[PDB]
Amino acid sequence: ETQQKVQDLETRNAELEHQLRAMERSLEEARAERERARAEVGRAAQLLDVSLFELSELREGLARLAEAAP
Amino acid sequence: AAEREETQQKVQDLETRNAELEHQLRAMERSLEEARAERERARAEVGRAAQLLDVSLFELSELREGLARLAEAA
Amino acid sequence: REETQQKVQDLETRNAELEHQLRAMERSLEEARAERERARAEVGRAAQLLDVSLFELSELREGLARLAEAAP
Amino acid sequence: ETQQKVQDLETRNAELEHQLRAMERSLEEARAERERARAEVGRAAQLLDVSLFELSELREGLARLAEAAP
Repeated sequence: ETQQKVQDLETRNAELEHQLRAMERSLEEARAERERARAEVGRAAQLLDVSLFELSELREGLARLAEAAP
Repeated sequence: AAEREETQQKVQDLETRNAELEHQLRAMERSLEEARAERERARAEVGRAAQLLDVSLFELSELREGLARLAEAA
Repeated sequence: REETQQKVQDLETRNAELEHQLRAMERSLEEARAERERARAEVGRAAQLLDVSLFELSELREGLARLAEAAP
Repeated sequence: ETQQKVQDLETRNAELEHQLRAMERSLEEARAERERARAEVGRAAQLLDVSLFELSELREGLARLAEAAP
């Protein structure tokens, strides 16, 4: 019955090891979701980047028009 | 009299084809004036809209950049 | 008696001038209207393009909105 | 044999405990981070909502003086 103490700790362990394997899966999921979201964000930035440049050429267009003479 | 008659005519004629040619200009000119007028407006209007757009786009790049920082953040 | 045969060959001159000035002016006004029509069309093309670009930005917007709400 | 299998687990366990309160913590960090990132994202959407509407008016403005034939 301190071959019992032993028994008890062989079980604390297994459950500490069962729990930790629960947290690893949970962490791994968070990192995954994070990557996938950050990338969706970078995709918006890239899109925006391109489409803002075109919006500028358009602005420059209008300005040339406004300041032409006679 | 005999025909000096018929060129004091040829003046008063030319006098009214003139008078006329004048009344037509003072109408062309007024029409030019409303072209120039209208143009000047319309162009100012466009320029104002461009200038507005610029402010609105520079604001949009601060934003691309922010989103960019967010995506890249480690 | 020739005394105003000057005022004829005279008006022969300030008329052919006014004719020239008028068909000029009339030519100015024509290319005024042409410029106008071209400039407006350029403005309409810009507007059209803008709108297509705005419609695109709204989908982008809804996207980001969706990502914000997205609760996992 | 025994006094020693217990000596082993007193640490091996007491170690696994810290290495769990660790994850638990690094996962609370992960979550606090997701909510802060999605909020920034939502703020972008919102800025963007308001600034698009103004862009449309600019637009309609432009359309108006293209059709302004009279």
